[PDB]
Amino acid sequence: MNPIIYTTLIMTVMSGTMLVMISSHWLLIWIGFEMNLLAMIPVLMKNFNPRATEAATKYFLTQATASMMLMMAIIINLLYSGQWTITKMFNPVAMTMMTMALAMKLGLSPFHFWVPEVTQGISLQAGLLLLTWQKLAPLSVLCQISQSINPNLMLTMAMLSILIGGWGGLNQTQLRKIMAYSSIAHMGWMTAVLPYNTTMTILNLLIYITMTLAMFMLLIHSSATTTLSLSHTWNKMPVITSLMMVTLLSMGGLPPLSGFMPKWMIIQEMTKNESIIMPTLMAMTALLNLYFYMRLAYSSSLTMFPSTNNMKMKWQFEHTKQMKLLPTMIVLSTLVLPMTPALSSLN
Amino acid sequence: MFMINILSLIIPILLAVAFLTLVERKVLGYMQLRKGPNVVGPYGLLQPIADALKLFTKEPLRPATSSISMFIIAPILALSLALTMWVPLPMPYPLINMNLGVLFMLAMSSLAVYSILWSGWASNSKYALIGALRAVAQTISYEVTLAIILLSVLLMNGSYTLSTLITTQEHIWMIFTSWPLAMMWFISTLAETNRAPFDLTAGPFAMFFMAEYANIIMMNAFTAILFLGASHDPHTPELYTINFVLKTLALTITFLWIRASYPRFRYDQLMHLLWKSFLPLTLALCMWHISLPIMTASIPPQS
Amino acid sequence: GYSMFAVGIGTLLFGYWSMMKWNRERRRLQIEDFEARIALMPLFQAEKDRRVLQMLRENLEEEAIIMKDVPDWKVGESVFHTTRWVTPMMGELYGLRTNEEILSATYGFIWYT
Amino acid sequence: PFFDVQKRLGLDLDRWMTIQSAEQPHKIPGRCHAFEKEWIECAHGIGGIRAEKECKIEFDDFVECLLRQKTMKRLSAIKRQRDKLIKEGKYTPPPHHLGKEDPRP
Amino acid sequence: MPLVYMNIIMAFAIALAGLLMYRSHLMSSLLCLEGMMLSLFIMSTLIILNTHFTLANMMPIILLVFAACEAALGLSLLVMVSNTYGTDYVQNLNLLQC
Amino acid sequence: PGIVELPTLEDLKVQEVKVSSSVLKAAAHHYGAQCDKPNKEFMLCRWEEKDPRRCLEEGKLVNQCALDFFRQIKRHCAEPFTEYWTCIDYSGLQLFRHCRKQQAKFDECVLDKL
Amino acid sequence: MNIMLTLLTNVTLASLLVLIAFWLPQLNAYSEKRLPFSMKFFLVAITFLLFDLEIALLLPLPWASQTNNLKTMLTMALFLLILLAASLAYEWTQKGLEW
Amino acid sequence: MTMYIAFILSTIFVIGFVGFSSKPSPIYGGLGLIVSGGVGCGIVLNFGGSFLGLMVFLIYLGGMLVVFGYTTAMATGDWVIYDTGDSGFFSEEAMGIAALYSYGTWLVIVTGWSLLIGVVVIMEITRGN
Amino acid sequence: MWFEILPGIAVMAACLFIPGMATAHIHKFTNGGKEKRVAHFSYQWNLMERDRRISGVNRYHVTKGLENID
Amino acid sequence: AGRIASFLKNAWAKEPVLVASFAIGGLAIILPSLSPYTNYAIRINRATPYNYPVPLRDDGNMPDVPSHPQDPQGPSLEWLKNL
Ligand SMILES: CCCCCCCCCCCCCCCCC[C@@H](O)O[C@H](CO[C@H](O)CCCCCCCCCCCCCCC)COP(=O)(O)OCC[N+](C)(C)C
Ligand SMILES: CCCCCCCC/C=C\CCCCCCCC(=O)O[C@H](COC(=O)CCCCCCC/C=C/CCCCCCCC)COP(=O)(O)OCCN
Ligand SMILES: CCCCCCCC/C=C\CCCCCCCC(=O)O[C@H](COC(=O)CCCCCCC/C=C/CCCCCCCC)COP(=O)(O)OCCN
Repeated sequence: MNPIIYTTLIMTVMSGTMLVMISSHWLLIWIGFEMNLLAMIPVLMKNFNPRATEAATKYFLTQATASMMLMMAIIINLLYSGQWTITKMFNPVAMTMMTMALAMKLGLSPFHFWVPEVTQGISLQAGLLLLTWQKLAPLSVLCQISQSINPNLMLTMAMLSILIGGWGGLNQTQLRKIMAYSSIAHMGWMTAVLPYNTTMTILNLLIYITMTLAMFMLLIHSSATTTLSLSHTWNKMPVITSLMMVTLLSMGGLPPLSGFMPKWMIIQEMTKNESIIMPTLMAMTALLNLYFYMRLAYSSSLTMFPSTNNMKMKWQFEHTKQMKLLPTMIVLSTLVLPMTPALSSLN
Repeated sequence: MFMINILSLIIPILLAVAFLTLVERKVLGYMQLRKGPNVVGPYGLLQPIADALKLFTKEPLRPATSSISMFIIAPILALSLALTMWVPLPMPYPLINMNLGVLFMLAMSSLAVYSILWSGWASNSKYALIGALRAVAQTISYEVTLAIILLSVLLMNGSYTLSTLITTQEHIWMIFTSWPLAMMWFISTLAETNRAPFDLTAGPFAMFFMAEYANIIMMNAFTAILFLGASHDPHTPELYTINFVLKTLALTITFLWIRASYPRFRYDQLMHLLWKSFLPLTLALCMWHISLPIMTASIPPQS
Repeated sequence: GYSMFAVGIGTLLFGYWSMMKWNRERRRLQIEDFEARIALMPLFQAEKDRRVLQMLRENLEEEAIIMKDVPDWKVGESVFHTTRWVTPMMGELYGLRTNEEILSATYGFIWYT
Repeated sequence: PFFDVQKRLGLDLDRWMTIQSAEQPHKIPGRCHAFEKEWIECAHGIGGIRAEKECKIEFDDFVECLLRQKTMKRLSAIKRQRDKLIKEGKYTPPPHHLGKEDPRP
Repeated sequence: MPLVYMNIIMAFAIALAGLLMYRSHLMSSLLCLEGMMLSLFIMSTLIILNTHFTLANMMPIILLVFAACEAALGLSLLVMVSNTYGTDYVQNLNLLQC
Repeated sequence: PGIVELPTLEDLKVQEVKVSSSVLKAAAHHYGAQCDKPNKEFMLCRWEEKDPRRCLEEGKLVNQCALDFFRQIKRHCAEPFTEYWTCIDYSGLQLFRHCRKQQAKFDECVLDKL
Repeated sequence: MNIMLTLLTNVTLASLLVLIAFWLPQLNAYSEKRLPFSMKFFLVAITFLLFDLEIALLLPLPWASQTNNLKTMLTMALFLLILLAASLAYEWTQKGLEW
Repeated sequence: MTMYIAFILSTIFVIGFVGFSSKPSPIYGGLGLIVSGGVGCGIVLNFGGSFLGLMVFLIYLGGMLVVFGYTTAMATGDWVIYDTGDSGFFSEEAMGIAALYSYGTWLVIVTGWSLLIGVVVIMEITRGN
Repeated sequence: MWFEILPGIAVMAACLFIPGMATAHIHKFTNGGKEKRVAHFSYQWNLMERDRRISGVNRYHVTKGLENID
Repeated sequence: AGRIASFLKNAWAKEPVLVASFAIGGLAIILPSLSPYTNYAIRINRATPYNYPVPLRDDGNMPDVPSHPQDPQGPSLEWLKNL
């Protein structure tokens, strides 16, 4: 599409998210979600092919259903208290409908099914935007009304999301489905700490976004969407594979990497509330994510796979487009554990 | 006696369209250097009755494979809407005095396209369905500009009440305040009723014909009330009724004149006409008629 | 060409001036009608209060007659903590009256055309 | 999450549409203006937890005004007892409640 | 809570369930979404008119507008999907699998 | 919680103004000019007390003042007033603007009499 | 009530006349013997839908004119009409009104 | 009492939703939705919402379901909770709706931007290629 | 000549006179020889209700003049 | 100068409808900010009494508030009669 049109659509997506995050009226939050949905579809359908159209249709259906449920919860809450301000829910039925709608918007289990489908359908840039920027608004709304949420339902969905992400990522050879299931598991980790500390939710979101940005930019640079395609990257650009391996180590939560910071803190926070069993199950389940990250690391940099003859031609050329923020993203997603107490900045 | 009022409003409209058939045929005959029907009846006056009797006794060609449901429903909806549009009309006293009369008539007019859609879809023919789709697109296209012109003109009135239009025009006709909107409104009414130069498309056919001709008379009566305001004396409304009927007859005869005078458009030509000549002028004149009462300090009373 | 546009603009201006005058007169007439309504309003308010209180009193007396034998019932017990006056609903006034005037008080304005 | 741009800039982008007791056009009051006004004045600055525990009288009155559950229960009880007594034959409604009263202006 | 509100909410739940079965015809999915918004409009209008909250007379209109815009987008998407297969059957979108 | 207090049926009895809305509209301007003080006292009491039960005496005063106003009209200007309110009663909107002549007759009659 | 009675009468008269028309000639015995999916018309329908939505936004204008904030409402109404014109212009220049 | 006409209208609304929620022959589902929309407009109008009921009945029925059917054609207890006073010499619903231009400046801005973006998005999506 | 058209037109005129005229007469017959009272805005409705109450025969149009003021 | 006049003359030929529409829209945008009667419209709108004028409880410290509608002080509508 026209670059001016693309810029306008991206700025409309961002303006919808900002309208969600700056408003105090439920109607304006709903309008921000609507604007974001409206401007998101062409971005997903930018590279026109039937797969992207199918993904855009699935995304539109799920997000429109979530918006309808959100409006239903808003109207019930208005019925039981003539309030439009985002604060308390004022009704058990309105809070359940609201949590369901926001979980469907985020992709939390049991509403996770659309995430791998849409992420596989769309390109790598659309998947980057979808898995990073589209979580800011529902999570901000959840952070605002967290004192209303029933901890049982939120914790159930968080544990389900962690389990589903772990088990579903084990079976994947496509990189985009791996990213989708990783996103699902990280959403589960984020929403399990909302009832206790929203600061830890925001910290986990920041760390996850940094790691996901680095991972997607590395995947775009070495333009591979398949495990075997990524196995060829060492014969052209081994440093990219090494950075990818260290980033995958960070994504698995292995200390002393950056990805260890959220889970640790989250576990720490949950122990202050006499919650012991659930963090233990969460860590043991995140071991599965680490396992399939290790499988990818084996396939990418730790061993050298067979190549093809035509690769020699690729040795003679350099990337025309380079990413300005990729080195900063790699360093931030790898080496910020010593700076952990800075989380008091209420990020 | 509300039932008596309803019947004395409805039966005369049907008789009026019955004789509108004769009046149109004879007027175009005399405009074509000939005479219309002057054999059946003293001056052709029995021609509509003969046509009705002939049509009501002819075999009804049910398509034998179509959906009988929609086939029956479409004429029902057509007649019901055509007769309902006459309810809020103030001549001078309306049968059903409503606050949002204009809005109600707009909503009924919006419903009017379902009959076309259902008749096309239940005809069991690809070509008839294509024709129905073309007609529906033309109708919705021109109802956009009808709605905008209508709200622009009502900005001079103060409300959507149809009776207030009599008070708004007690000294001067609304034709002088805004003739360009009136011209575009007249052309849009021609294009809505699928009338020449925009006519690009036994029992049920008779009901469809009755609905269309009732719609023609209704549109002309609404135009007369909207733009050619008759003075109403509260102690003798017969003068207002006479003036209103005369203006409605003049406008209907003007439709007949136009049908006799011009060739017809192509589909793309009338689509282009609307979307690239009427819509921009309609929007500009809507801005002008929004700003004019504020510029001149002449905002109408009711709020 | 020029003459046609001149005639159109001139007739537009004449219509604009006439409508300016007439609509200013209509504004003044509306203000006068509003003045009359304002002058009449206090009597209507007094009658409204008297009628509402009288209907409430009739309801209270009939409730006292009816619920004489209900054990835990208190006659005329408020449902609100506050002692401040609360405007009664439609069903508080016409609850015990006949169906036709219930329909009247509920839908007479809506159904009047 | 919530970035209070309106409070920082003093803009009032959407605060005019949040409560019933806030400056309606033509000074038209909400049906429960007094109850909402009392509940808001009770809970101002006190905070969510303390407002939940300590302003329950005002909020209960506000909810009763909004939904009128208790009033409908009481009316239904009175009418049910009236029907029982009129079926059993020991009560007769007055001409006031039968349509034979003298209406007043 | 009156019975009318419960009837409208149960209509909303029925429309949502219909959107959830997915017999076929993504067209029917769009119909179910539109029924859901119709119920939303009706119940919000009833609540706002009942309590005489004058300013929220805005929001049904707003809701209406936005929902219809969504519908337009959805219809467009439908066409393109049909433009690939010749029909709007739900089971045709089985290319991407979990 | 608590028992609502209501005035007795005898407490709500008053000499009622039994003229129709057309007569009231015809008289409204002079009525507002003449009976301003009791009406203003009642309305001030009504928005200050926020309670119908605290304002009954003022309502009885406004009723009495309206009765006095209409009695003076009846004694002095009966026939022009009857013609004027017959005007107002004919019209379905009860417009003032249709028969300014009877209004002028009534106005000059009350100006010369009272 | 009166509007319901009028609607009922119109529907009943239309139905009765249709049924007598469809059943009178059925008393005497007689012989009693695709894919293309044009895209332009869909765009016409969608354009009508969007402009009709903006019409719905413009409908409260007759009452918006008595607010004492005439400058603000005039600005906002002109803004709405300007964006309507801008939608028309954008669809025009992108070859969206062509046959 | 007309046997709680609101109750009948609500039950007919739910019955219509059940009827078209089975989704047989999507034109029949759309027709059931037309009848349901008419019933809902009747509910709102009988409640006293003249303008909003007419908005539904015009926008929803006459534009949106019309476009839906066009696209498909191409392919294969009461009376109690109410008020006591009056509204003056105006209607509160009309005043609240008309306040959109004086009170709802932010709403108008965001809604207009969203509608323009919707036009642009429709063009981009249906461009094809 | 052209005037031969006039008869049929005249018929329509009569058919179009009947509704309006009829309504007026009916409004004069069911409303006591006067215009039917218009009630938008809920204040005129209160006026009609008060007139109906003070009439004594449950008809609003029966107007109580100054002779009823004692 | 020459280019702009040439462009406008070229538009007035083969595109007169767009020229007229743009001129009318621009006039609608511009003229209200220059007309002297817009303030008169604002004053007329503020002078329409939709609500009952609630009296003020007098305390002996309001010379400018009348006791009777006939009293000289208070807003006047003579300007509106003059229009
Ligand atoms: C300060 C930040 C500016 C830069 C960032 C912009 C962020 C997004 C752009 C949208 C924000 C624009 C600011 C407008 C906020 C609306 C509120 C403010 O303007 O006050 C209004 C003032 O209204 C003004 O007329 C605002 C008119 C400006 C709108 C026209 C153009 C808007 C375009 C903005 C971007 C939209 C998309 C891009 C368009 C090209 C309220 O009117 P007022 O009378 O005081 O109060 C009414 C209440 N009463 C009744 C009690 C009195
Ligand atoms: C000082 C302040 C004033 C503010 C400014 C106002 C000035 C107004 C100046 C302009 C107003 C004119 C607008 C009127 C509508 C013009 C639309 C138009 O011109 O479109 C035509 C189309 O017009 C038609 O073709 C319509 C013909 C349809 C047949 C109808 C026969 C016409 C005669 C019937 C009589 C009309 C009666 C009108 C009054 C009705 C009263 C209700 C252009 O088409 P083309 O010539 O083919 O060129 C396009 C390619 N570039
Ligand atoms: C700033 C005020 C804005 C509000 C007022 C306007 C309201 C409605 C008007 C805008 C509607 C949308 C307009 C869309 C413009 C489309 C232009 C276009 O590309 O069409 C041209 C047709 O016209 C053009 O050539 C493009 C525009 C040319 C300039 C038009 C006028 C520009 C401004 C003139 C007036 C300036 C100010 C007023 C002064 C008037 C003198 C007193 C091509 O024709 P096609 O249909 O594509 O056919 C292709 C085969 N030939």
